[PDB]
Amino acid sequence: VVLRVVTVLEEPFVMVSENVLGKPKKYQGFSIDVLDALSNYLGFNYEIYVAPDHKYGSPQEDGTWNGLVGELVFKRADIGISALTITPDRENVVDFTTRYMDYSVGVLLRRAEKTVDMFACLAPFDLSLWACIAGTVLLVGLLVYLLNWLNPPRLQMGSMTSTTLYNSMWFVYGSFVQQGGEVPYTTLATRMMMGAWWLFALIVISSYTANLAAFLTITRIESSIQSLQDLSKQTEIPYGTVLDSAVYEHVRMKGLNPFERDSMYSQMWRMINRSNGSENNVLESQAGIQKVKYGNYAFVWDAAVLEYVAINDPDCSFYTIGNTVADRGYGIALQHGSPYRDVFSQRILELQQNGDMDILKHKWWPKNGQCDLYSSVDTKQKGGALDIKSFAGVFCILAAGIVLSCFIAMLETWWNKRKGSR
Amino acid sequence: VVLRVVTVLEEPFVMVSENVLGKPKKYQGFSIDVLDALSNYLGFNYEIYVAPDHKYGSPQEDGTWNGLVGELVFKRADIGISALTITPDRENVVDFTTRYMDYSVGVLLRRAEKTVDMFACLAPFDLSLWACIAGTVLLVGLLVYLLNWLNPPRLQMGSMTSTTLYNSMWFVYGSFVQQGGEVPYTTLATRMMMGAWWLFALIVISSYTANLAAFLTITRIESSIQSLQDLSKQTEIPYGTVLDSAVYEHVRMKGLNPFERDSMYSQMWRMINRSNGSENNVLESQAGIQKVKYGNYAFVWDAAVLEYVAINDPDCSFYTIGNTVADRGYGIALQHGSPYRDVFSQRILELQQNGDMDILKHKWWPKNGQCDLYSSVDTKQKGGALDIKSFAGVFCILAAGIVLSCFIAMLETWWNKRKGSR
Amino acid sequence: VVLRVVTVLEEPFVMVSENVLGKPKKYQGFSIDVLDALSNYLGFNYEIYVAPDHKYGSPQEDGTWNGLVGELVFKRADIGISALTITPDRENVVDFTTRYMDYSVGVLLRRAEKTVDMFACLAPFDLSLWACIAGTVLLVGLLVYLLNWLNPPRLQMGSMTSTTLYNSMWFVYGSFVQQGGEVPYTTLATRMMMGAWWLFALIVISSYTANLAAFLTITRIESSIQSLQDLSKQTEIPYGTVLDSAVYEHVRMKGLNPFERDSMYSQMWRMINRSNGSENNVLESQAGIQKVKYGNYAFVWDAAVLEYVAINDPDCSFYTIGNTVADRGYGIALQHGSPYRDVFSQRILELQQNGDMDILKHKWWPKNGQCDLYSSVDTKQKGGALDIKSFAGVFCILAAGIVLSCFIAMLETWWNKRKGSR
Amino acid sequence: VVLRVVTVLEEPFVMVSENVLGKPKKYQGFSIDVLDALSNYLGFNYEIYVAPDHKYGSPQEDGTWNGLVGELVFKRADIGISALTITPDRENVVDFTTRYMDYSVGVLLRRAEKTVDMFACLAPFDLSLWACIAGTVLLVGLLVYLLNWLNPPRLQMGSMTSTTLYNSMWFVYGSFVQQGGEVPYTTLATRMMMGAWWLFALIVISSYTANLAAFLTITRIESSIQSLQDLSKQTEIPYGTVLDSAVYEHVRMKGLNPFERDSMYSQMWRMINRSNGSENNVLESQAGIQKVKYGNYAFVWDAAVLEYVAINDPDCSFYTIGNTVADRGYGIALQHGSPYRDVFSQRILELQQNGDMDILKHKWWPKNGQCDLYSSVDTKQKGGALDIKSFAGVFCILAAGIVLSCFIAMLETWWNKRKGSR
Repeated sequence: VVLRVVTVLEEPFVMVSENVLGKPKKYQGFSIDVLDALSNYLGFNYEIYVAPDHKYGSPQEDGTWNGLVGELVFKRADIGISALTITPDRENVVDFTTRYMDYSVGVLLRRAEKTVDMFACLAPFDLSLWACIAGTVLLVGLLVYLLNWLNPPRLQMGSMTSTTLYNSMWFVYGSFVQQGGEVPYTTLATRMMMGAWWLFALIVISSYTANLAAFLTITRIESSIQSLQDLSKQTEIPYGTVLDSAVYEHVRMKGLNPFERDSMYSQMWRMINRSNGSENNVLESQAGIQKVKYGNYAFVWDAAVLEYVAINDPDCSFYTIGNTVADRGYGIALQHGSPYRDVFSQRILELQQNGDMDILKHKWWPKNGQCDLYSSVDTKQKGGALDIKSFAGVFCILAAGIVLSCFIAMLETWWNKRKGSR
Repeated sequence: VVLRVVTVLEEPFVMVSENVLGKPKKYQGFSIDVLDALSNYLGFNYEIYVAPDHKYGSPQEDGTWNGLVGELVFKRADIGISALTITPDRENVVDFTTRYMDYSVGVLLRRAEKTVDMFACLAPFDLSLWACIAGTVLLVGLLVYLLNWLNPPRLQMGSMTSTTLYNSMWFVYGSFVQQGGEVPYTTLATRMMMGAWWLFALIVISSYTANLAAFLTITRIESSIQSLQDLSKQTEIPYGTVLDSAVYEHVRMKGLNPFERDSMYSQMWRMINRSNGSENNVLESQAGIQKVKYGNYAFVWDAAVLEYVAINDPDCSFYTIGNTVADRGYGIALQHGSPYRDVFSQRILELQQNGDMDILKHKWWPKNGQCDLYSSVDTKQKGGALDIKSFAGVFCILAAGIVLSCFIAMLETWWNKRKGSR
Repeated sequence: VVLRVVTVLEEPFVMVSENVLGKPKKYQGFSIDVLDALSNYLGFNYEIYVAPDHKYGSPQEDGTWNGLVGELVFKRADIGISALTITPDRENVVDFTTRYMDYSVGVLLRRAEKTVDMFACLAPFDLSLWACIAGTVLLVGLLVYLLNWLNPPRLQMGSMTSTTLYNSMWFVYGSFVQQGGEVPYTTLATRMMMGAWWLFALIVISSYTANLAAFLTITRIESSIQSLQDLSKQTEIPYGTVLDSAVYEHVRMKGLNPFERDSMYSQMWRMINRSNGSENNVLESQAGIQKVKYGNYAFVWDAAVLEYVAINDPDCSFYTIGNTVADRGYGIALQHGSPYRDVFSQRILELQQNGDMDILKHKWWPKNGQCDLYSSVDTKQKGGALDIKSFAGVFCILAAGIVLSCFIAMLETWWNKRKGSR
Repeated sequence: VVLRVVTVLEEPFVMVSENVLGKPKKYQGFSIDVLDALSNYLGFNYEIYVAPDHKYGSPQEDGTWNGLVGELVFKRADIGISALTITPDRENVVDFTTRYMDYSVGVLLRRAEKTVDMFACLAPFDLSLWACIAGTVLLVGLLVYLLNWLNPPRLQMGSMTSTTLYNSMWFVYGSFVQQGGEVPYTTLATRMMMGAWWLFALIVISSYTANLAAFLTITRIESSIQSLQDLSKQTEIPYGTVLDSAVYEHVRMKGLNPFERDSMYSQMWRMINRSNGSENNVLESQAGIQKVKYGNYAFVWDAAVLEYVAINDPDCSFYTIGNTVADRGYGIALQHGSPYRDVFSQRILELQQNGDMDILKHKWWPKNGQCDLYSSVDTKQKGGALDIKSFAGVFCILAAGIVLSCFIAMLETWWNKRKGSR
């Protein structure tokens, strides 16, 4: 048996890899691997040639088709295999096998260095717990003050050991922060209160040290943006696609429908459509990829392609997010009424369900390698010292207290100049 | 136009909707909704009947086929629709439409919460060790007074600075909790004693801070069960499936793969195969589900079914997880060479392209479900701060000390109402 | 082509798979997989039977051979394949192929090394570092005392605040353990001294807390005892082998040579030979394995067999050591002058260099599984809480200080008979 | 008896040792010692000549064998012995003996300076952050006095009832380092500022303890370069091999064969094959060794050769690592059908199992080498305690304060011997 195959060049599905007299002598790629795995079982010989316009094709105004589909409609080639997308407008004129790989829409994003968070000091306790602690300090100072009046100590006559609220609360704060000398309160009530206060304070400060020790070990390669929803919700990074591409038309026709209400699609179209699409789109996939590599941009394209580029960019400078996608799958096209639809399909099924196809897929999309596709940090950082940019928040907390001491010292003489009441 | 449809009664896909004289008269389901969405465009009415042996079908030893597949091979019906998974042995005897819904092996699990322990401050030391420490405090506080009996310093006569029976405890406590200030001991025996007590206290406090920090830093385990690649690693929960099922055979096939790097399937098989599979497997899906409900068990089945179970459980007690087990999907099957195959595939694709298949799917797997189906907060716990409700034990220890020292009014305010006077 | 194969039953190399009509008609195993990999490429048919005495054989007193080698010498079978070990006295009568897998002598042990230890909290600093710290404390107290002689401050004559050597040393210690009151040193020199001492003290106590936290965090992971030599250095765990086995003779022959560059084999033999071998050894491999499983014992045997037992023990209660061994290997024996020697050796080399043999090897010796084969510890830890057994050392340090306070209170009764006065 | 021997020079297997009339009279090396250990038993003498093209090369495109093999194929010599490695290309045309030594792909590396670093306590904070903290102390100590100048307490002026210029620093420092006693300030602004300072102090000290603990716990993991898996998983040190070598071909085969389900060899190939392999690779083994010795490079070759280099390197500058490798080994090769194959194989096995081969091998790879060649990291325990040599920085920080205060005490002896008063 002899078969003539039409293809379109696209990495990593179909590439030329040897040339003689300027003509392609060898093809390779995942779709070529599928074709060869079919040939080695069914025994057919194949001759591959490249479609002249390098387009998949569209229904012409006369009802014909151009491109690879055209080459099938005119029956100039027997079988067409490439990064086709199974769609019913195409199947209306040519047959398709069962899909051998699921299609998906992905985005390519440049990696970035870890941000310097400003308030690493506040992290160990939830931002409401500090309000609970400050309120507990105040309430314990009030409880100490009422305690000293419900049951009073016995004291030196006229001594300031009859501690006013101000002096009573000072001991509660100072003892909380592990400062100050002997607590002057001798009575069993006040001691029994202060010793449990000391136990609370020491447990709080241990827990602070212990949980700061945990952010200083968790902080690793985990931080990333990992969904289309997030990309559609943020606005700092512009995103787009190739103009008039099937991806463009897909995202458009998803987003324009007002009865579809997953707003991610409409937010994507609302970004893409700006200035007739000229704001965020590019003429070519390579231009988009380079714009991502050397600018603030993200490129929306075939997830399989972008994952292949991210795996085979030697810098690991890109990262990418994956998505579960239906309605589309790569497959093999045939002339309408061709019998091999009922010959290839069962072998494609055997390959998928035996797991044999997983070898051919791994051969081009390796499960592990140099580049961790779903992680985006300065991965060289095992750990580090605390920088001035980092610990800034605590110098701010101090400078705020300093400001409040300057305010009070300045104000106390607007008090002192009240009425002459020295 | 009239077409004869064979079906198999199966959860969501095909279920009864009307009964007369105790017998079913009509059917409903997601597959029924797809069949009607086709019929209302193509205009054909249909007959439906349940296959006489109530199973999808299998090849006989004579090479014929039983079940609904048998009913298609013998041309007893025009069209077959059910949860009929596409497989190559079936495509060798019947023709399949393009797959309209994706297959997936999933698991049903009972919830167990991510909430922090009520008393997480107790964790660093065993409840018996806290008792030993408290007793050691009380011992040192008694010993210090028996030591001070033999060895009085040449104190000033009648000075309040004398080592009273009472303050001896208060110094040993306030020193242990790192707050005591100066200790008025000058003889060698008791400077020795307090110095060794300060060493013991500092070592205890450091070990508390350290093993709280380690108990916090151990936090990774919240991520331990979120996919089959993770469920295949744990061993606390045994998992299994229905015996003689296509799911069991699939687990067997992928587990016996000589070269698959995804050892997940091998670790599944290493548990499922125990005692010829009789240890962990069940004969009924409802038996599996309710064994998970009433005991420590995990049921492995079609994720499409298990998500419906998780949605419709009136207690919302379950959650479910399902990996990207692709390369299979549900399809409508037809007799060899039936011309409706291409027109059906055409319209099924047009339905998926429009998103009409998403709208239909939402009728049976509502995305905005009545209750949570997947999470008990996300991985955020593997990166969270110390919330109020995690610390609450320490506020109870403080509240207990407050309430005790307030109840010291019921000792001392009553008593000093009766000791003569205030 | 038809060839007659003799084998000997041994797991997992050669095993029966069904007692068809009560006879061992069907066979399975690693060497059966090798035999099939040969047969499928070379096309020869084969027949298998089991040697009558289930022994490999020995050179008889008449110069004949019994066992499988006998069955080759008598030309009763064409091929001998088993867990047979290539040796030159065997090669003296039958030819061997290239060895397809390297032999090894290994040891099987139950999991051991309970994680309970008493000086756990003393470990963060090296044993000499505590001597350095206590020396630095003493030297700093001496340097403070000599510093205070060069110039005195504006003291108060005869006041209790005066700083002799004894008070100076006490201030230095109490300020180190963070229990000191106000330091009375006003002079710029002695202030600068105490302030640098305070900075040293904070850095010591922080480093202690940090390294104790690290040791608690990382302990229990690494395990210990993973070498045959060091397992032969100790004697608390008895070890042995099957009497008169090839392992026994091998260890004897190694150990009895005093000119060997390592005494370790003599240290093995001087254990194995005890009570004429009856002290340790066992009659059967299964009896050895059970004696290990239910007693304090270790069994020395074919490492691949012990590894297969450890892998297939459902409890995974054993662990084993993958000792590097040479000079021996498993191979295929043949009648002298058989032409298949070259054909088999050629195909074995092809299978080895291609890596195809590793597919057959991993099928029986899985490189990964639900448990680690080399981890040896009885972990016993899930909560990580500290207990009375572990923290014992610090109560001992306190009890030693208590003892010395008691002895000093007693001692201030012996001088005190004789002081002149108190 | 005489047999002609042919060899290829390769250290340390075969080298020249004497020359007469410009022709090689004697040879030396481990393979020469094996050849002599055979000859002295079998009694045959030999003449050794070097093969004219000095390579093991694969056969010509016409199927004739060049190289050391060709001299056997054409029966030009009787025995071939060299670093010739048994491979399936060769036993098809010549007869191999059992391999007398195992083959192994190894790597040569240069060991580190063992990091004599005193910064172990400087690590938690950046070297500029310590300057910022010191400046912040000096500011707070100056501000406290410029605050106290505005508003004093209602107490006697000109005495310690008002804040002194000097003690302000001593309170701010001693409160920062927790040894502060009781701060004497009682006005609102100064209790406010000291309270904020105590909060800043606690936050700083806790962050120091935490990030020391994180630096210690991120250390005591990441020092693991001890195997080809570790060296291939890392990407910080580049590695390469000699082109046109069986080592490169082996890395190519294991890297491209998809059934090698271990990532190690794939990531080896992905490093070595940079820039068409022209980037990392070399044309000479000496060039590799020198590139390791004088640059950041690792050289992949025969572990026997690299370990011989590591042993003989007079500087002890190298270290070496080698994988547990099989499927190849060095062997003695003979003319096809030569009868001596059996007698040689027998005697080689006798030498191996007697341990005579260990004694011979020790002549060229001595165990008691002049250098430590087997680890890139310390042999300390799995946890690692803090030590004198790591803490030495803090004892230097203390020594600086000692020396400074000892100097100040000797300046003071001018001031009061020069005023005549304190």
